[PDB]
Amino acid sequence: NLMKRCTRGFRKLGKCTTLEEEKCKTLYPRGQCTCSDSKMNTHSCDCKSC
Repeated sequence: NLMKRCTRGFRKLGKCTTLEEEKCKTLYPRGQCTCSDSKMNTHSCDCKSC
């Protein structure tokens, strides 16, 4: 278990943008993966606590 594929090096954009949530979904077949952002214009995935 553990270690999935959270982000492909942190490179998503558009405040939890669709293309971002899609990046994590279409590319990563996880159950705990999705769109994750802090408070900027760029964010990434969080399928794995990284």
